[PDB]
Amino acid sequence: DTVLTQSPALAVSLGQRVTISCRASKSVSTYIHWYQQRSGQQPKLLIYSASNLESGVPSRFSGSGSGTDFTLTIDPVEPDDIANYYCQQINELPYTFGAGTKLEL
Amino acid sequence: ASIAQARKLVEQLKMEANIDRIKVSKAAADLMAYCEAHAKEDPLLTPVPASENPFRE
Amino acid sequence: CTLSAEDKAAVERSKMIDRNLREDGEKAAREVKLLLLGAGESGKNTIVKQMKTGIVETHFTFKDLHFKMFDVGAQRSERKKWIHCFEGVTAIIFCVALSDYDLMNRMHESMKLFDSICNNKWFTDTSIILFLNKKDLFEEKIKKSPLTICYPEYAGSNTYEEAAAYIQCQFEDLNKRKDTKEIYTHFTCSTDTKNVQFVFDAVTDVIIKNNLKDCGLF
Amino acid sequence: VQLVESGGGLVQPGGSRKLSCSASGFAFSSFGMHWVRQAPEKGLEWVAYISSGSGTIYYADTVKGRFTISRDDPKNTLFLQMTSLRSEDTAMYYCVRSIYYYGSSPFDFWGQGTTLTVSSSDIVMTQATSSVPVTPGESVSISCRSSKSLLHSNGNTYLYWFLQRPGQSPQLLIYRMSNLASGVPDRFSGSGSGTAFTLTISRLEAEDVGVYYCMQHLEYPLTFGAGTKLEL
Amino acid sequence: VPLFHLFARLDEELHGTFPGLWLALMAVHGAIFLAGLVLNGLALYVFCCRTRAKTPSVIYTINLVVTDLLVGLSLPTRFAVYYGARGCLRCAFPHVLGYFLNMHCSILFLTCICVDRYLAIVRPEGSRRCRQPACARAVCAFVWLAAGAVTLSVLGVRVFALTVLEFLLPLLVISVFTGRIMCALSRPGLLHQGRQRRVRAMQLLLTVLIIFLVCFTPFHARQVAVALWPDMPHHTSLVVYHVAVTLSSLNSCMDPIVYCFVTSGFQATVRGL
Amino acid sequence: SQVQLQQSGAELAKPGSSVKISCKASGYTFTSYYISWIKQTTGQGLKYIGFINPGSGHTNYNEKFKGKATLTVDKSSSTAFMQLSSLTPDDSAIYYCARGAGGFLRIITKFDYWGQGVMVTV
Amino acid sequence: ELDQLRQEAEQLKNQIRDARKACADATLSQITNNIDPVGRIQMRTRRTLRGHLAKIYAMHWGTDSRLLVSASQDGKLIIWDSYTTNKVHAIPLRSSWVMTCAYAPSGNYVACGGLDNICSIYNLKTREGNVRVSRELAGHTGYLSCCRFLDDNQIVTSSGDTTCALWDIETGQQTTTFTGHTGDVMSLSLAPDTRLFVSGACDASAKLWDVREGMCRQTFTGHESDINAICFFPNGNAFATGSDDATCRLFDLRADQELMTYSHDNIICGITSVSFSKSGRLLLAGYDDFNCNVWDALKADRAGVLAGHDNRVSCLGVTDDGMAVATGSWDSFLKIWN
Repeated sequence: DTVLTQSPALAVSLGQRVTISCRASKSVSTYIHWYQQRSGQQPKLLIYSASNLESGVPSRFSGSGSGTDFTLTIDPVEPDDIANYYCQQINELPYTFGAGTKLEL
Repeated sequence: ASIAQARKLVEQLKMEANIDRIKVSKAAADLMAYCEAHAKEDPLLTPVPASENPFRE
Repeated sequence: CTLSAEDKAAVERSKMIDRNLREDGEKAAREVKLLLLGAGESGKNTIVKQMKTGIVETHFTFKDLHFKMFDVGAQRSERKKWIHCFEGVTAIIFCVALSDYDLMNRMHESMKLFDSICNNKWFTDTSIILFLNKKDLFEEKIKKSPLTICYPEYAGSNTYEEAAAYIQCQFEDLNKRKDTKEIYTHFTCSTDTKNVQFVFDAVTDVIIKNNLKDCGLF
Repeated sequence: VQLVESGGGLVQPGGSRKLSCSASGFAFSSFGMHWVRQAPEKGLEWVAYISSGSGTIYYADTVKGRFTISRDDPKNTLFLQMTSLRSEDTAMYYCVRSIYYYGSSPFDFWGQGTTLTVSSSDIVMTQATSSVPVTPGESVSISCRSSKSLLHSNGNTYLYWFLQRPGQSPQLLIYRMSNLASGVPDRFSGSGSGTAFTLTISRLEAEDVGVYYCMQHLEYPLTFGAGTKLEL
Repeated sequence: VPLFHLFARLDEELHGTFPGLWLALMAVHGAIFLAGLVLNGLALYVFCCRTRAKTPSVIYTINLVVTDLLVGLSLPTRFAVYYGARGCLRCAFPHVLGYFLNMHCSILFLTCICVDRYLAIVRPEGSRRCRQPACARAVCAFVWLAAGAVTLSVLGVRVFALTVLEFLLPLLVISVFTGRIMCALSRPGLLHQGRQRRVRAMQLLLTVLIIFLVCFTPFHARQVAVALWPDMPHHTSLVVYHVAVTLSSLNSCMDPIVYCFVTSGFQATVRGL
Repeated sequence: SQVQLQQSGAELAKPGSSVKISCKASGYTFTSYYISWIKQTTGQGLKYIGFINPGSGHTNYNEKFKGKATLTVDKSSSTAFMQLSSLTPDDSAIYYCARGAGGFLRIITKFDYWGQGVMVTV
Repeated sequence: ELDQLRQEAEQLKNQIRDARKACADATLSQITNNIDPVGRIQMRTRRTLRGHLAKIYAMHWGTDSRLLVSASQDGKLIIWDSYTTNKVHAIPLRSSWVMTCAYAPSGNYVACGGLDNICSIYNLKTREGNVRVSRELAGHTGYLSCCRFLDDNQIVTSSGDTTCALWDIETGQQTTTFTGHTGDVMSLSLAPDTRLFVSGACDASAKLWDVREGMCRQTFTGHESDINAICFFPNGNAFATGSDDATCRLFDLRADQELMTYSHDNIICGITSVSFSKSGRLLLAGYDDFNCNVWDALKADRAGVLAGHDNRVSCLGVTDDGMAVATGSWDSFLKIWN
């Protein structure tokens, strides 16, 4: 079982690039999804396979990294961008989510 | 030893040297005439219809 | 239908004829055929004498096997014209006189005949059951007469133990189809009762070898 | 070649009997066999047939059920076992050989026959004449009329002509519409077309006295012809 | 639940538990295609038109190799279906019905080949089934229609019946006829001249029994080791089955090598042309 | 219509009881995508419950929740049914169901769209 | 003096060659170049008479063009009906080495012969119903190659001891012995008038003999190897020899020389049978390369290939009415082609 660790809540300012790292127990290569979850809403999909975007979402948020430790960069922050971000390991069948990060002014 | 074989061979040969012969042009004409005269009745050459051919598989 | 009564009875007669013919073929299909092929009356007559016109057929039985030996050497014609009738024979029983080595040389004429028979178009897989003839006359005629009269190249002594082995060895050297043939050689004795036994032994190995080829093991 | 019969005699109705044909002088195993009866005053009537090797077997409908037939090739005998005899079985039973191949002549030899006495959808062939008094030296024509055309798709019209001299067994005269049987003189001939058939005799002598029978063979010979008698 | 439901479930059950193993078996199946398509085609080409002999063994091997070709072609069909048409379980019947020509109809074909060898070598029958290709066609159609009678069963909507009837019984009659041929080819009294092909026949007949005891035994042993002895986990139940299907399909590549390619009578046709 | 995964409403739970959760899919062929279940809790993050193929019927569970949750699918109305037995106070969570696409190098690649969430309080 | 006789023989041979080349004024090719070709003839296997268990070595058609006899190494002389498939007689031979057979013109008798040097004459039309050996003619010091029937009483045979022999069957003695061949005679064919007949031998030559006079009448050379088959033209003034060098050569009798040679570069095997059609336009030749070839008489281009035999075609037979041909090969099946 690959336990996934995530960066904690990081303070951010308006019009500033931010980057948040999620770590893994074992090598995942490029097999981690990245999700956002709004305040009190359904968690929606942001990044699949840690490097690609779908359904014409804006290109302001993108994942990066290979192997074990991954990152995602969002530039800049938005009023609707204050969300809980999550990483899914997929290579091993029991999938595990990340700890979670919160963005605040 | 073999003088009898030699003499019968030479008498057979001079018998063979005194036989009347016709020209090859006349012989070819006769062969062509015979072939073209009987060409109308030839189930091998001109295929007859299957009604009067006894081999019906 | 569209068949008259006589036509139906004729078809019935034809079916009976076919059944009887198939029965006759299956009867004369488990027998063994052996083309006996001597060389200038070497030992063929003695061979057919010690067991039990044109072609001569000898029929005998040994241990639940019917043999049919076709002594064909009394033909005296062009051998290239009727030798294809014997294609499919089980084996070929040759007969070379060991005593004919000092008699241009009759033993050498036996070698030419074996060259034309072993290296043949039809006989490409029919094994030769080669029969080396009388050794008693060879034994007495080797004490004084050397083997060098028939053999210009022989770096061996006059003892018949290796002299006869040379003749058997070089006779087997005339084969050009070593991967498909098998020349079985035997040294026939006049009082030996193993002559027909060796023929039965060599036929059973040929039948087995022909059986393995059909199944695909060999 | 000779065929003889054993059995017959006087028998009570409803009983049983066995008839034996002994054949000597030919290959019995390659010949089909027929039993053909004849009443003391009537003509020949078919009874039974067994092929070579007993592959096929056929009976007359008047006896189908109470008669059985068999052959013994190693003992070259022909058996007819007859049960439940009635008053219509008083007859002399000829035993006939017949071999069927291309160009063969069936019914070529008829056996002697033994008389049997008791105590008390067919191609019918009709003969017009029944008694024709002709002197020797003249020409005799005998006509036979069938029910259907005997010509087959093979091209041969299966009809046979037989002659029975007074006293002994009948002989085959004409087989398969004017193919002459072996041993008869060349005076006889056959002709016809379709259902009408004629037999011709150019010259007849004193020993050509008897009763002439027809026969069909398109279907199995369940029928015969009421014979025409020649007398002087 | 039908058996082939469980088979289609097990086909993608290891995907996710052992994905690297799944791609390893992808590669192994592709290699079996590569080594068993051209080999079977060459054997058919050298065995149908290149040979002018009509005896039971040749036709027996011809039908054995056409079922080999069909099971080879159906081998990358289950994988293509499971990778392009995910779902479609009772929909995709031929992907499992490739078992009609492996662990079925290719065991009886070897069995009848072995009994043909027994009938033709030592001949303890007299008529040898009257020889002729007619009896060969009859036996071939018999086994073709008898494999249907057991493939329709077992996997009906029974597991130990297939092992006891279709694996233990053909192996018993194969091992009892190969053992009889070994005694017949080693009788004392045979000539010491043919003991080079009479011992290659011994080696080429014991080899095909070992291949039977390697290719087809681990699948049938497992299929009775799950119902009778259920003390084994699903992890071992899944990796053993998925590895004992390639061993069962390894017979496809090893079928014309032992039955068509080592036959020196017909090997020279390939090497000479 | 666009692809959607409708869920049942909020349900009340008691200890020592059982619950059913139903998901219905629309806008796509149900048998060509796997249906997966996830558990979301207020204290910790989310725990993946399992998944199942609607057509093949191959069910896979998490080792923590193996035997606790039972998965069924009825294809007549395209409904995925998740059954929980012996409900515990710590099992009060929100259950989600998600559509998964069958990839090549892995069994599943994309958990694209989820449901609205079924909240269960014990 | 032997040398004087040799000089006389060579002078006579030179005179014969000069006379033959003086008679040769126009070849057949120039004369028959004007006529239209036959064209492609595609034949169909109308029948397939199966039931032998060995290689068929000869066959002959009856005069009714329906029955045909066939001989093979199993020792069976089978008389097929060819309109149907069913057999008529299956005669078991005393010696199974048979390489010839003949159907008598009357149809009453059949003949066979081979390596036993004995011509066995069987009587078909008999009262006992089984075929019996009517006669067993012996006196040939070599294998019989091709025996043919002159009539119901006289039969001409050709043997492997460089001789032919006209026998009277009832007496059983050799009525006439034709000799003068330096090689084994391999095939035989009589004229339509049944007064003269030709025999081809292994000395690369054919000979016209007069069966009534008893001496050789003509000798034709021009082959490079043995002649294995020879058949008269239906006119009776020509014949065609098929030899072992893939050549069928047509000789004519009043010209005493060759007329045409049917040589093709794509065939290297021998010829085992040669026969004509009824009008003589066609020339069927059963070859050694497992199929027969149908050439042209006045032309030379082939008109068809009768492929369909698994072994070499060993005998050809064309019916007297010219309805169909029949090939018998070394596989156990005869085939009627039309």
